[PDB]
Amino acid sequence: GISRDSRHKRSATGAKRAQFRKKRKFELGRQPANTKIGAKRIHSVRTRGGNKKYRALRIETGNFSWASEGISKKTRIAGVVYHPSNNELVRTNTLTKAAIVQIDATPFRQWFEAHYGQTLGKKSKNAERKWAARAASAKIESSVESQFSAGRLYACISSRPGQSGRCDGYILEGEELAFYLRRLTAK
Amino acid sequence: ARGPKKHLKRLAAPHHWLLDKLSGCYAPRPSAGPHKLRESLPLIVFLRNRLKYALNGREVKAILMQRHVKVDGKVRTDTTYPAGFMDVITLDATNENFRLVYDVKGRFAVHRITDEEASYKLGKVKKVQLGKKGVPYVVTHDGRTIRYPDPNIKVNDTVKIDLASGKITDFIKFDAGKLVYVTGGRNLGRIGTIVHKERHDGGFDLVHIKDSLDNTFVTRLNNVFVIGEQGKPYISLPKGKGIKLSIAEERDRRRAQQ
Amino acid sequence: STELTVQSERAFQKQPHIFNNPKVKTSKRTKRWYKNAGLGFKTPKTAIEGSYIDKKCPFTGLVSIRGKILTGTVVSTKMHRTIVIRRAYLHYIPKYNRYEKRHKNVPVHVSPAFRVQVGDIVTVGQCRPISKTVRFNVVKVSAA
Amino acid sequence: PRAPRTYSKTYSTPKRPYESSRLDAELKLAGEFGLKNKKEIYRISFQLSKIRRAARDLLTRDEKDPKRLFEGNALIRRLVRVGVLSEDKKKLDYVLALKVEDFLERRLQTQVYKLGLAKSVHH
RNA sequence: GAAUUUGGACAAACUUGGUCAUUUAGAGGAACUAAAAGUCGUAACAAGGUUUCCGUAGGUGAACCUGCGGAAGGAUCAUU
RNA sequence: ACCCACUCGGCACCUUACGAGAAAUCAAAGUCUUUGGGUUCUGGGGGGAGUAUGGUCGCAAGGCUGAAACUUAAAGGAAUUG
RNA sequence: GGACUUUUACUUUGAAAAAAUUAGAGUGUUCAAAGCAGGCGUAUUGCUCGAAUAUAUUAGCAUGGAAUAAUAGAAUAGGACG
RNA sequence: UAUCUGGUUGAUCCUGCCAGUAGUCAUAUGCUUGUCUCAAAGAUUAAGCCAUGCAUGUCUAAGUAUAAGCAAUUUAUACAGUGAAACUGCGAAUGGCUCAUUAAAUCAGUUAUCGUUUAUUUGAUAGUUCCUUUACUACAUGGUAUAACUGUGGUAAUUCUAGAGCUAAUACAUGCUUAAAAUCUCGACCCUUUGGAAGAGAUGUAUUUAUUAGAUAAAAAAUCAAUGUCUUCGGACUCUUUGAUGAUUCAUAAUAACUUUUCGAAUCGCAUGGCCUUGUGCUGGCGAUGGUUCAUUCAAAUUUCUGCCCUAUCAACUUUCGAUGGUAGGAUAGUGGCCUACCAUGGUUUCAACGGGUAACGGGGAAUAAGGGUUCGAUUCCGGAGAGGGAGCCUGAGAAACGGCUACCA
Ligand SMILES: [Mg+2]
Ligand SMILES: [Mg+2]
Ligand SMILES: [Mg+2]
Ligand SMILES: [Mg+2]
Ligand SMILES: [Mg+2]
Ligand SMILES: [Mg+2]
Ligand SMILES: [Mg+2]
Ligand SMILES: [Mg+2]
Ligand SMILES: [Mg+2]
Ligand SMILES: [Mg+2]
Ligand SMILES: [Mg+2]
Ligand SMILES: [Mg+2]
Ligand SMILES: [Mg+2]
Ligand SMILES: [Mg+2]
Ligand SMILES: [Mg+2]
Ligand SMILES: [Mg+2]
Ligand SMILES: [Mg+2]
Ligand SMILES: [Mg+2]
Ligand SMILES: [Mg+2]
Ligand SMILES: [Mg+2]
Ligand SMILES: [Mg+2]
Ligand SMILES: [Mg+2]
Ligand SMILES: [Mg+2]
Ligand SMILES: [Mg+2]
Ligand SMILES: [Mg+2]
Ligand SMILES: [Mg+2]
Repeated sequence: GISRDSRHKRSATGAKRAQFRKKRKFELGRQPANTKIGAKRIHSVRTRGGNKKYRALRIETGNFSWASEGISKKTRIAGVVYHPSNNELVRTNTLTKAAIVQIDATPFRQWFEAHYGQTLGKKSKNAERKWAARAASAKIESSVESQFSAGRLYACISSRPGQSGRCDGYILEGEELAFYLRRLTAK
Repeated sequence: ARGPKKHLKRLAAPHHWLLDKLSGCYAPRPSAGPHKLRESLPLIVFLRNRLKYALNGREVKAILMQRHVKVDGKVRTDTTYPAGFMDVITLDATNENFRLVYDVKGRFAVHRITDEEASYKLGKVKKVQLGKKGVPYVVTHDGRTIRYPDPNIKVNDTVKIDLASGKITDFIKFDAGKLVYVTGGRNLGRIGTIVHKERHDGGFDLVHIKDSLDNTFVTRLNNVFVIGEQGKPYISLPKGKGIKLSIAEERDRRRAQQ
Repeated sequence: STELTVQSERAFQKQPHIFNNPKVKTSKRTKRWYKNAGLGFKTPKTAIEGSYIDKKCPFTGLVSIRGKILTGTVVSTKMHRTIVIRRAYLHYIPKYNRYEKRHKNVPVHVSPAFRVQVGDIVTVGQCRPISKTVRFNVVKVSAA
Repeated sequence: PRAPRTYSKTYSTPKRPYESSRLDAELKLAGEFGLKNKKEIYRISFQLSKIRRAARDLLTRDEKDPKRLFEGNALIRRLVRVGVLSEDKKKLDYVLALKVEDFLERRLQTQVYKLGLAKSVHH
């Protein structure tokens, strides 16, 4: 099948090699997952020395992490909006590592209300003292704040769906978000 | 290729087993164990050729299945079980205990030891790391893992092993002046009173080694086994005491007694 | 040199697992990670205060220097972050009791922490396979 | 399979087959010492060459060289034990030119004739 | 959960053209060979009876012949 | 412009061999079994044969490059006596 | 641990260059090719020496020398000590 | 063991070459042949094709036996003696054979994995899991099928199998039971403002993601932000805690989560002992097998530097569609143009690229050698490749396996 050897294509001098040591198993390869959205269907694939791998297809949700507050939530994945490797991945909504995606962002909104409770966009005594102690944290960043009102946050898939079977990422923030924003608006 | 090999041809075994090149196509392949393949006694060689207790390979097998031979306090009833440097080969019957020590020529010699001190072994620590749940441990030259060691124990040291429990009784730091043993290299089988070592950052730390007769020589760090302080050792040295007596005076010495 | 307009790639370039928290504010707005390669090799000040990424940099990257150390003469700077050095040597032919001039070209990765031009003498350090043909990384420049 | 069995040749024929100065000398050695072939003389001269080769390689080395003395003593003793070399000539310089029939006369062929009880080498 | 089936990668095998070594063809054409006695002349070896030879060109049954330029391996180390 | 002595460079000649060579001869063809100053090119029995073949240059004549199969103890460099 | 560090070729010494094979130490195959055995006692209980050593170009590593042969620096001084 | 001799002439000074001479783990052949030891042997041409018969199976005290098998019971009315068959577990990836392919390829010496997998050995190493976890519950141990077997058949034929009926597991598939202590979260309420609470949940390991610690060449002061364990709230201020490498984002630990959810023993043989509130009550040894992770060992994969025969009647090659590098991603057990998208135009070469030939597997080595060398190495050891030619793949730790399977070609 697919091989990862180098006995094929030419050496640095440009010389064509002879066919020696026909394909061995330890140097095989497999097809991509090409993971789509919705109707979770994950197949397990056996690998060298056992240690079977997860080949995710059609994944529904994923564990997304907010680095600023150090929290992670399992949220629905909306779609793919930008991909450095290939634009066709975006049109087919295929999820790979380092893919810019949109998430529903609902669990963060409830968490933010449950943790600071000030507002997004725009009772007991235990409640305010925790919120009062957790002060100077409701002014995180303007651009990400406007995304919550839309109900669609921005994230980057930091996991490998074809390898581990999980689609996990983090919410874009800081100045890397601005880099992705300008490319999206460049149309 | 295509998988691990399960045979060891003759003329391919380590030369220190002293197996005759004729009389058989194959030599005993050591099993996987606490020691490497080339640095291995294995018992069928030791119980048949060294001690002459057994003549054939079948009656080598019979001895072990009666649970007579035990290695390091464990029976280890394996025909080709790998025995390595200073593994206490003890026999409950015949009330004899053997320790594996290199002779002057680098071969394994029979070293009968008293029962009182045949209940421990020295181990050269290879690596010191942290286990799971933050539990430090050390690995000796025979693969043993000992948890919660002394913090001052570092790499290249030698540790005495209780040989009844996994805990340690004593250790020796790897410093200049300590009594050392040559395990491997060209000078294999010598005791050499370490003097100085050269750092050689990047690889292959070296060390200078001086014999009791002031005969100095150099060997890699991987081949030196510290076995105590200068003078009194922690183990009973075999005959010869690791002097590398020259061939010219070897005939003179053997001519004295004839 | 010229900092090569670091953010002209189609993807965002950053040192992995190096977080610059927007919540707090301090000097050196972007945190930079660097390491000393060892073997008596000093990390140039260009890497400490630079803005490049160079995943394969020996000072600010995920590669490590280990193995053979070689010295060579630069003959090519045309590629991007890759140079070719020339390693001249004499091969002995015992029959004629005398020698033979020979050379070997070595493709080697070069970090933006070094500015190399053709004719320089640089020493290189072995690393894991970087490309189809590159297995070395420039660690010191000893010419001009 | 098993290790090969080591075997070696123990004689060498002369380069010139028909030379009268050597042809009659060969019949001389085989004459009064009862030998059935020239290979007996050919055999003896083979390690006679080997002995000289070892001795020549020893004299090239420097004096007091441990290798010169060690195999020098072994070679000088081993021929003295056989008796082809007299005790007086123990200098490693008289072994080079010992003789061609010195080895041959030490054979059991001659000893039975030397020490009576045979009254002829052919008997 | 079998048959069956969509798309894909690996890709045997086959057809069509380009490029890589050994064998048919002698109906043929023009070189060496081997040679106890062939034929025609007599080209070279002596000033070989026109010195020889080289290059180039032309001619001729065959060696060869001629022009031009060159050489001495010539038959001249030499005409104050 | 001649004469004498000397000198630097050059075309040559005369004598001799301590030297070389296979001799003929050679102040270079010497300083080479006492075998090494630097460097370029060419040769490996005589023929087949500067032929065959493939390139390449030329308008052409041909030049440059350049084998094999096969054949076989048989012409001189040099001197000597007739 | 600290900042500097002119780079080479060359040569000494040391570690590594599997076993068998090569040279070679000792030794009963009756000699020898071989083989690594064996030898020694009151032979009733048993004791013990061996199964060496050398060679192994080139490349890599460590190390001393620094003659020989290269290499770089201070010349419209942006040179050194400070 | 640094040696030569014959052959051009009437006679000669002389690399010629021819011939002679010696050796060959260099073959073949001819003639001849008494003994002892030792021993290569369908390599060369055809990695051409093969009848036939063999060359991989395997069990203990310790996985499963109602043989409608064999003997004796009297230790047993459930079983435990032997044991065909079959299920299960390992093995069959070793060995052995050959040298076709292969010319920076293999291979040799020498490096790295801080760039990976590793069945088997060996040492360590799971108190945490009844899930709305106060009746959901068997935890003195729970569910199903099925082989072997009985019976009914199909064909000329295969180590072909169908239908009907049982029965087991270390088969398959579920599944709980063992202390605490401590820390975090939420949080009733008194209500203080200096603030404390009842109560609930989580905190093993395995996967994935994000963040944090993993420091350390020297010594003293200024106050601002609030005191910060204890206060004479003046502030004494220390104890605070950190391993390894030449080098790390290393080991390890901490937080938030995630997982279609891994492991955390429903297994087997022998001995049967102590304690009482004498109940088939509670404790209790020697083992075997299995199991997550770590280390070890047997390995594997990739990889550093240098080194290979002959040819220019091969001088330029590579990049159409990968050729060289960058970024990102997929894939792999992993690095890597290994593959994909985009980008740049690179990379090798008279120090002989690229191409072509090899009656080329490479080495350890063999023959002959004064010294330098020449020729050979299919072949007893090491590494590589192959099972008629290619390709593809299941199982398994390990095969692109061929005495394993599928397809095409012959
Ligand atoms: Mg074995
Ligand atoms: Mg005529
Ligand atoms: Mg006539
Ligand atoms: Mg004439
Ligand atoms: Mg003139
Ligand atoms: Mg010739
Ligand atoms: Mg010729
Ligand atoms: Mg003749
Ligand atoms: Mg003449
Ligand atoms: Mg050097
Ligand atoms: Mg000669
Ligand atoms: Mg003549
Ligand atoms: Mg004649
Ligand atoms: Mg000649
Ligand atoms: Mg001849
Ligand atoms: Mg095999
Ligand atoms: Mg062949
Ligand atoms: Mg274990
Ligand atoms: Mg990549
Ligand atoms: Mg790339
Ligand atoms: Mg071949
Ligand atoms: Mg082999
Ligand atoms: Mg194969
Ligand atoms: Mg066949
Ligand atoms: Mg196959
Ligand atoms: Mg077969």
